[PDB]
Amino acid sequence: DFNDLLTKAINNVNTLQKASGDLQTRFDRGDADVSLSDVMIARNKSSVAFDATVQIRNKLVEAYKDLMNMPV
Amino acid sequence: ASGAKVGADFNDLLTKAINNVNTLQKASGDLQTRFDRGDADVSLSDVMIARNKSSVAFDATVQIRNKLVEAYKDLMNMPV
Amino acid sequence: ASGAKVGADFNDLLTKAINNVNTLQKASGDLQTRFDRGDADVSLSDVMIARNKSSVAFDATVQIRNKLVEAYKDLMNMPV
Amino acid sequence: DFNDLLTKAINNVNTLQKASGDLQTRFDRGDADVSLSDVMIARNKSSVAFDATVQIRNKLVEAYKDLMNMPV
Amino acid sequence: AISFDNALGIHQHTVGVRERNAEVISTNIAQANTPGYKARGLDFAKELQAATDKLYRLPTQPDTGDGNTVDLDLERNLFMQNQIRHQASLDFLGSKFKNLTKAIKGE
Amino acid sequence: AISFDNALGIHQHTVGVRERNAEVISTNIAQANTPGYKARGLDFAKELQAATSGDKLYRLPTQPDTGDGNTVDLDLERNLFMQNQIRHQASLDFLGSKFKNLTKAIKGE
Amino acid sequence: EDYSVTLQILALMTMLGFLPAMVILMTSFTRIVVVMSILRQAMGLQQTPSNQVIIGIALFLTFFVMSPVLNEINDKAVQPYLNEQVTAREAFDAAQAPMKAFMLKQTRIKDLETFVTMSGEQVDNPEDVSMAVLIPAFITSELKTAFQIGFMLFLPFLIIDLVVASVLMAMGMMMLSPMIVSLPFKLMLFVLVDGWNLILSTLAGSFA
Amino acid sequence: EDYSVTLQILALMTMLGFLPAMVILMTSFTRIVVVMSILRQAMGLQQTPSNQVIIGIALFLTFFVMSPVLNEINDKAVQPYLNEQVTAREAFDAAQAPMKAFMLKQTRIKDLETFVTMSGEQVDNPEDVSMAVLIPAFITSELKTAFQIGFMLFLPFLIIDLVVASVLMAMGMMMLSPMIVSLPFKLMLFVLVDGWNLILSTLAGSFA
Amino acid sequence: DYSVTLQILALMTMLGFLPAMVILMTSFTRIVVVMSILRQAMGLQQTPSNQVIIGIALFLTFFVMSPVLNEINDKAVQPYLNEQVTAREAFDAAQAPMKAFMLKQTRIKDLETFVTMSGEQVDNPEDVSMAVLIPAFITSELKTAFQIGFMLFLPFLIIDLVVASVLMAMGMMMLSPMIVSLPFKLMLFVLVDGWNLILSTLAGSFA
Amino acid sequence: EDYSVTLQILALMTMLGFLPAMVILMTSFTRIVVVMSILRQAMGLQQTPSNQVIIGIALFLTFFVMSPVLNEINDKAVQPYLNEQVTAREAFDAAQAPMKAFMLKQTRIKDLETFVTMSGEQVDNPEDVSMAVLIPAFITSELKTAFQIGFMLFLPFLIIDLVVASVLMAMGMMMLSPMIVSLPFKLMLFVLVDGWNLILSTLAGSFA
Amino acid sequence: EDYSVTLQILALMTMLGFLPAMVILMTSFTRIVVVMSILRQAMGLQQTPSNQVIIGIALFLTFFVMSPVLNEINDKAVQPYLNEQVTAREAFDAAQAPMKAFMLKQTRIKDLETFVTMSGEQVDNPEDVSMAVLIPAFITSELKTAFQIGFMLFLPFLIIDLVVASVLMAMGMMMLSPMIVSLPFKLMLFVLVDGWNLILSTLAGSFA
Amino acid sequence: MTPEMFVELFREALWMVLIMVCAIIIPSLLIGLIVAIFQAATSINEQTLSFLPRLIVTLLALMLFGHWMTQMLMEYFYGLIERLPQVLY
Amino acid sequence: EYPTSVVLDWIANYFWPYVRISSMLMVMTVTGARFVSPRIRLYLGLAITFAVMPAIPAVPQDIELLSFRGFMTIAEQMIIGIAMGMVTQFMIQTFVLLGQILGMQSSLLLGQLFMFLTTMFFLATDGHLKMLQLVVFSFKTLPIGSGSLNAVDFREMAGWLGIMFQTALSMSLSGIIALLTINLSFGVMTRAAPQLNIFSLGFAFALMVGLLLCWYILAGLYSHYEMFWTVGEAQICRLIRL
Repeated sequence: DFNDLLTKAINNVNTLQKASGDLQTRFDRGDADVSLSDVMIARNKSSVAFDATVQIRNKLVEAYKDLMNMPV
Repeated sequence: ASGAKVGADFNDLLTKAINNVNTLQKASGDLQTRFDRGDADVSLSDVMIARNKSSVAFDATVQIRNKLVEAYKDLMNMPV
Repeated sequence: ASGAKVGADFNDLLTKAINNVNTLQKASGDLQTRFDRGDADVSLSDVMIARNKSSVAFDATVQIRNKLVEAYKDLMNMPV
Repeated sequence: DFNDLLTKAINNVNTLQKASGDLQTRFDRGDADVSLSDVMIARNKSSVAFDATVQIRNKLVEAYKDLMNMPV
Repeated sequence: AISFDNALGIHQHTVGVRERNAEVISTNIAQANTPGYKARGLDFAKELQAATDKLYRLPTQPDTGDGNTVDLDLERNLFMQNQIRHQASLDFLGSKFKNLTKAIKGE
Repeated sequence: AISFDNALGIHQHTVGVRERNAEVISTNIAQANTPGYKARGLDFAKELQAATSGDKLYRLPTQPDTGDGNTVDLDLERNLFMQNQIRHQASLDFLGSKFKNLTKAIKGE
Repeated sequence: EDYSVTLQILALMTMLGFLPAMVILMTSFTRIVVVMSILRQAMGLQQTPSNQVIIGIALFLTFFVMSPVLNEINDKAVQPYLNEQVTAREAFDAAQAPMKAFMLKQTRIKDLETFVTMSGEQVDNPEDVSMAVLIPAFITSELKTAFQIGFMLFLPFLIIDLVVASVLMAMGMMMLSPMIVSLPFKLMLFVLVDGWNLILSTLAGSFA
Repeated sequence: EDYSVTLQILALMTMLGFLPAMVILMTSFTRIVVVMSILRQAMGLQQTPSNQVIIGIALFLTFFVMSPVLNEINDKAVQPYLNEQVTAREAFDAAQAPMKAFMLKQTRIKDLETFVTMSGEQVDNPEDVSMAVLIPAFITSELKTAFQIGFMLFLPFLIIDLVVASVLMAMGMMMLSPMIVSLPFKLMLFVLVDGWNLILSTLAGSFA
Repeated sequence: DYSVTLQILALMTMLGFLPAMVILMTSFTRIVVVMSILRQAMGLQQTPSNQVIIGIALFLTFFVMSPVLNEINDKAVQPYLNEQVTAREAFDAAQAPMKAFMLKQTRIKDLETFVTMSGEQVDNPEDVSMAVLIPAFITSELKTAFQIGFMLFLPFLIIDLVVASVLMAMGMMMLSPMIVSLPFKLMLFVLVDGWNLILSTLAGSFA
Repeated sequence: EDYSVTLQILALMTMLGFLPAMVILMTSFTRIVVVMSILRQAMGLQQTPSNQVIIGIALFLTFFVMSPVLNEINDKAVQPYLNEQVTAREAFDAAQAPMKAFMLKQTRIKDLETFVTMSGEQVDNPEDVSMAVLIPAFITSELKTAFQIGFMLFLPFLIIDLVVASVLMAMGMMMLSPMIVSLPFKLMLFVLVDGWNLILSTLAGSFA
Repeated sequence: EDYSVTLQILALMTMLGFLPAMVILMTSFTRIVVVMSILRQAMGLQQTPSNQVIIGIALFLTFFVMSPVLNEINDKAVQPYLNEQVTAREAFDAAQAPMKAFMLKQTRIKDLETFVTMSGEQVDNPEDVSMAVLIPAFITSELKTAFQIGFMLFLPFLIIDLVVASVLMAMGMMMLSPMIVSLPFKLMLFVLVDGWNLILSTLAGSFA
Repeated sequence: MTPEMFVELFREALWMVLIMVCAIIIPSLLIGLIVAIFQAATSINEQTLSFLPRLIVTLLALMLFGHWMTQMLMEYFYGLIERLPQVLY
Repeated sequence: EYPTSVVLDWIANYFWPYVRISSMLMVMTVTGARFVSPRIRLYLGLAITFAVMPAIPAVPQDIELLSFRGFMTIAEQMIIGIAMGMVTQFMIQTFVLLGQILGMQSSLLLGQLFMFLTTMFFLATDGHLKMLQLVVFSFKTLPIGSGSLNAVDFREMAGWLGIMFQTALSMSLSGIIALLTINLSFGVMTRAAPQLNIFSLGFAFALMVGLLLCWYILAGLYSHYEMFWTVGEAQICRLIRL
C-alpha cells in the first residue's frame, strides 16, 4: 500500500500541474470564460505542490546518502 | 528530580509554546475569515495586527526548529 | 601586559557598543510612544530621526553577531 | 548508440548557445529586424540547456568519484 | 518578558482609536444638516485608559433653530489631523514587526 | 607584501573622504536659508592625501546674494550630493571586493 | 484542538530530518548490519562484500521485516488522517503504537529494568514505558542479540582455521601462512552451504 | 495522465543520484570487482594491481558486458520517447524490462525463492517478480557466483605455494618462508598463461 | 534592561551554542570516551558505529543530568516566564545549578593546578570562577573516563594473552591470535551483560 | 561551428577532474609503480622506501618518458589552438592522436583482439580503435609487462636467499633464520650494481 | 610586474599544501627514515620502536640538518621580502636557490647525467639545471646512500648473531634458536657503545 | 587512584592469565616429556611425532576447564566493576 | 580608538597561545589519543587557553596577523607544542619497547599491557596537569614573538632514540638475564638426550617463565617510571628554556 501512497501523491501533484498549464493556455489563447484569479490560484497550487515534491525528494535522498555512507 | 519528571516538564514547556503559536494562527485566521466574509464588526486593523503576530510567531517556530535540528545534526555527525 | 587585559578591553568594547545600541533603541521607543500618545512637544522629524538611527544601529548589531557565529562555526570545523 | 546520444546532446547545447549569441549580437549592433522577445526567449533557452548540461556533468562525476573511492 | 504586549507598546491600540475617531468625525460631517443632532467628540485619553468617551462638543456659536452643533470648519481640520496621525501609527506599529522579524531571522 | 595596505589600496581612505564630503554638502543644504552663512567646499585631492598620511575652502557664488549674505547655490548642492553618493557607492564596491578577493585566496573557495 | 495546516506541514517535515535516526535506532537495520559485519570478519576477505552492498541488502531486509508495522501504521493512522477521521495528535499516537509494539517484542526485560530505574518512573507492565526510555533499551538488546548470532556464525570458520593450521604444523612447515591456505576452504564452505540465503533467512526469522 | 515536463526532469535527475547504486547492485560491476580481489589475494601481492586500476577495469568491462542491455534500452525506450511515440510512463517501463531480464538471467531460483517468501507476495512465475524483490536476490547470487570463480583461480597459486613449501622442507630448511620463494613463480604462472586476458575474457563470458 | 529586540537576539545566538554547552559542561564527555575505549577493546572497529554511540550518550546524559535540568527549570525558566526575574538574573540563576554539578564532579588536584595557571587568588574550592572550572571539569572527566575505560579493557586483554600463548604453545606461530580471540571477546561481553553493566555503573558514577 | 567558449571551458574542467584516471590508466605510471612494488617486496624490506617516495619517483619518471608525446600535443594541438588556426574540435582530435599512438606502441595484439571482440565492433586495422577499447587493452598490457620485469629483477634476490639458506643448513644451524642474514647481502648486491640508477634507466628505456 | 597580494597569497597556500612532499622529496627526510628503517629491521624487534617516534625523530633530525639551509633561505629571501626590499618574484627565486644548492651537495654526477638525458634537454652546467630534473636525481642518490649506511649498520648485528649461533652449535645444543639468546647481546652492545649517538654523528654529518 | 594500585590490578590480571595458560599448557608439557623420554629410551628420533598427543590433551584441557575459565573471567569482570567506586572515590 | 586595533589584538593574543597549546594536545599521550573525538579535544584546547589567559603575557603588536611574519609565528608555535608532545610519546613507547622486548624474549600484545599501565601511571601521577603547567610556563620564559626551537633543541630531541634503548634495557636487564639463564639451563640440562630436543616443547616452557618474569617486572616498574619521568621533564624544561 506504500507504493500506492507514493504514486497517489505524485498523481495529485501531476494533476495540479496539468490544471495550472491548462488554464494558462486557455487564458493566453484569449478565451472569454477564464478569469485571471483562477489562473493565479491554479498556478500557485501547482507551485506549492511541486515545491513539496522537490523538498520531500531531497529529504529522502539525503536520508539515503547518510545511510549508505555509514561505515559498517 | 527524576528523568520522567523533567522530561514531562520540558515537554509541557515545549507544548505550551506550540499551543501559543497555534492560538495566534487560529486567531489570525478567524479574524481574516470574518472580515473577508463581510462581517461589519471587524476592523482591518485587528485583521492586520493578528496576521502580523502569527507571521512573527511562526517565523520564530521555524528558526527555533532549525537551531534544534542543526544542533542535533552537529552532535550526531561529530567524529567520535 | 597580559592577555587578559586585551580580552577585557575587547569585552568592554562589545559591552559599550551593545549599551549604545540599547540606548538608541530605548530612546527611539520613548519618542515613538510620546508622539503616538499625543504629546505636542514631540516633532515627527525627531521621531523619524530616532527610529532611523535605532534601525541602523540594530542592523549593525546583527551584522557583527553573524560574523562572530560564522567565525565560531568556521573554527569548530578545523583539524585538531 | 549511447555514444552518439551523448554527442547529439552536446551539439544541441552549442546550437542553442550559437543561436542565442547570434541574436544577441544582431540586436546589440542595432539591426532593426531583431526583436527583444526573440533574444530573451533564445537566451533563456540556452541558459536552461547549459545549466542542465552542468548538472548532468556534475552528477556523472560524483558517480565516478563514488565508484572509484570504494575499497575493492 | 519578551511578549507582544511589551514588543508592540501602545501602538497596537492607537490605530484602533484613530479609526474610531475618524468614524465619529465622519458622522458629524454627515449629520451637519440634520436638525437636533448634537456633535459628538471622542476623548483620546479615555481609550488610552481603556487600552491600559463619546462626549459632546460645546458650540462656539449659537444654533439657527436647527439645534445642530456641528462646525464643518472644525470637522475637516480634525479629520485631516486624525488621518495624518493614523498613518504615523501604522508606520510605528508596522516597523515593530519589521524589527521583530529581523531579530528572529537575523537577516 | 601580503599586507592590508598593499591589498586594499586607496579604497579605504577614499570612503572616509566621500563620507566627509557628504557631511559638508549636507551642511550647506541645511544652512541654505541661514543669512550670512558661506558655502563650504572640500578638496578631494588634498583630503585623500591627508588621509593617506596623517585650509578652509569656500565656494564662489555664481550670482550675488539677495541681501542675506548666503552664498549657497542649492541647485549645485543637490547635483554634487548626487554625484558624491554615486562615487561613494563605487568606492564601497571597490573596497568590498578587496576583502572578498582576499578571503577567496586565503580559503580557495 | 487540531493544529493549523502550517504547523502540521512543519511537524512532518521534521520527521524526514530524523528519518536516518529512526532507521539506525528504532528499526531492524542495526542488527542486520552487525551480523553481516561480523560474518565478513569471520571469512578471510577483509572488505570484499563492501560497505555499500552490505547496507543495500540490509535496507531491503529491514524493509521486508518492517512491512507489517508499516502496513499497520498506514491502516491505523495514515488512512484515518487522510480521510479526516482522526486529528493530528490521534494520528501521531496511532502511528507510534505499532512501532512501540515492535521494539517491545524484540527487547530484553533486564534491559527495560535497567533503564526504567535510571529514568526514575513507576512501571508495573511492559507496555507503559515512554519512547524516550524504550529506544536505548531496544538498541542494547539488539546489540547483544546480534553478537550472539555473530558468535554462532563465526565458530564453523574458526574450526576450519584451526584444522588447516594444525595440519600444516603436522608436516612441520610452520612458516607457511594458514590464512592464505585457508581462504579457499572458508569461501567454499560458504558456497555449498549457501550462506547468503539461510543467514539472511535467519535474520528475517529472528525478528519474528 | 502523462507526467509533466517538470516531473519528467525531476525523475530523470533522481536516477542520476542513484547511478552509483545501480552500478554496484544491478550490473556486472560487483562480480568482476570481487573476482579480482580474490585473484589478487591468491597471488602474493596484496595491493599491486591497485584499487583504482581494478575498479577502472571493472568499469570498462561492465560497459562492454552491459552494452546489449543498454542498446536495448536505447532502442526500446529512448528512441520512442524522443520521437514522442510513447509516453513517459511507457518509456520508463520499456527501459526497465531489459534491465530486469538481465538480472533474472543471472539470478538463482533459491535466492528468488528466499526473498519471495520473505516479501510475502504471491508470485506465480519468476519472470514477473517485483524489482524490490529481485535486486537483493540478484546481488546475492552474484556474490555466490563470484566466490566460485575465485576458488577456481585460487587453487593453481595454492598448489604452487604448497609445492615450494614442501620442497624447502624436504631439504631441511624449516626457517625459510615459502611465500618469498613462491612469489616469482606465482607471477610467472599468471604471465605465460596470459592471465590478464584469460581472466577478463572468462568474466565477460560468464554473463552469456 | 536590554530592549526586547536585543534580548531576542541574545537567546537566538546562544541557541546555536547548545552543542557547545553539552560537550564541555554535562556528562556527555565521559560516556562517549568510555564508549569509544570499550569499542576499541573488542576486535570490532566501528560495529557499534558513531551515531549509535552518540545516541546512547544523549539518552544517558539526559537521565543522569535530569536533577540539573529540574533545578534550572524551576529556578531560572519559571521565574522568567512569570516576569518575576530579569534576563541577566535568570541567566545567572541557571549557571548556579550547573556550576555546582561541575564543581562536585572534578578532582581537587586538577582545580589546584588550574587556579595556579589562571593566576587568580581563591581561598576555597567552592568559589572558583566558571572560566577556570570548565577546563578543570573536562580535564578531570577525561582522566576518569580513561581510568574507567582501560579497566574495562583489561578483561578483553586477558583473553588475548591467553589465546595467543596457547597458539604459540603448539608452534602455530603464524596463526594470528586476533581473529581467534575475536569470537571469545564478544562472548565475554555478552555473558556479563556488558551493555547493561557499564551503563548502570556510568549512571551511578556521577555523584 | 566549434564548441562555444562556455562549453570549451566545461570540457577542459572535466578533463582535469579525470586527471588521476588519465595518469593511472592512459600513461606509464602503472608499470613503473608495479615494478617498484615487486622490487621492494623482493628484498627483505617491507615498506622501507615508503609509498609516497615510490609514487613520487614514478611521477617524475612518467613525466619524463611522456615528454615527447606531451610536446607533440603542444606543437600540434595547443599552439595552433591558441594561435586561432584550428577548430576546437580539430584541436581535441590533434591532441588525442599522439596519445593513441603511444598507447598502441606499448600494447599487445592479444589484448586488442579480446577487447575488440568484447566490444563487438567490426574493426580490422589496429589504429582506428576507440579509446573505450584501447585503454583497457593498454592497462592490461602494462600490468603483464610489469610482472615480466618484476620477475626478472626478483631472480637475483631469490638466488641470494637460497644460497644463504643452503650455507646455513650446511653448517647444521637450521634454527637460524635465513632472512635476517640474507638482507644485508641483498642490499649489498643492489648497491654495488648501482641498482637505483639502473632500474630507473631501464624503466625509462622500456617505453619504446 | 610583481605578483599582486591576492596572487601571492594563492601561491603561499599552494606550497603549504605540497609541504609534505617537500619534506620527503627535497629535504633529508628520506635518507634518515630509510636508515632508521634498517636499524629497526636489523635488531630482532619488528614494530617495537613503532612508526610514530621514528618519523618524529626524523622530523627533528631534518630540522637540525636543514637549519643552515633554512636560515640561508630566511636571510636571503624572507628578510628582504618582509622589509619590502625585493619583489615577490625574485624573493621566490632567492628561496629556491639554497634548496637547489643543498640538493646538489647530496647528489651524484652519474644520477644527474641519467635524468638530464632522460628529460631530453640541453645543459652544460649542473648549477643551473631545472629543479624538476634535480628532484628525481636527488632522491635516487639519497636511496643509494641510505642503503650504503644501512648495510654498514647491518653488519655488526649480523656479526653478533653469527657468533652466538656458532657458539651454541659448537657447544652441541643444536636445538636452541639463536635469535632469543642473541637479542639481549645485540641490545646490550647497542647501549654500552651509545649506538644512536654514533649514528647521529654519521647521519647528520653525512650531508655537510 | 595511586599508580601502585594500578600495578596491583595489572599483576593480578597477569597472574590470572598465568593460571589460564598453565592449566592448558601443563597437560601438553607432561605428554611432550613422556613421549620424548620414551623415544630416548627406544632410540627413536622422530622429532615431529609428539605433536598430535600435545594437541589432543590441549583440546581436552580446554573442554575440561570450560566452566572454570568462564566462571573466572566473568567474576573478574564483576570484581573490576565493583572496584570502580575505588576510582570514583 | 580605531576598532581594528582592539579586535585584531585579541585574536592575535588568543589564537597564537592556543596554537601552541592545541599542538601539544594533538601529540600528547592522553589528549592526542584515538579514543577522544577531535571536537572534545578542540573544546579542551579552547577552554584551557581561555582559563590560562591571565598568565600569558601580551604578544608583541609589531607582527601583523595578515603578514608573512605572522605566518611564520603560527608555524613556530606548533613546533614548540609538538616538541612537548613527542616527549610524552617517547616515554610511553619506551614502555611499549619494554613490553615487547620481554614478550620477544618470552618466546612470544605484551606492549599493549605495558602501554595501558604506563598510561595509568601518566594519569595517576597527574602527568597531564604537569604538561599543562609546562606549556603555560613556556609562554613566560619563551615568549611568542621572539623565540623558537634552535638547532641544538632539534639534536637533543633527535637523540632520544638512544634514551629509549638505554632506559628500556636498564629496566629489563635483570629480567632478560633471568630469561636467558633459565633457557640456557634448560638447554644444557636436556642436551644429554638429543631425542627430546625442545622445539615446541621449548616454546611452552619459555612462554610460561616469560609471563612469570613479566609479573616480576610489573612489581618494580613504578620506580623506573619515576626516574624516567624526571629525565623527560628535564628535557621539556630545556626546550622551553626554564
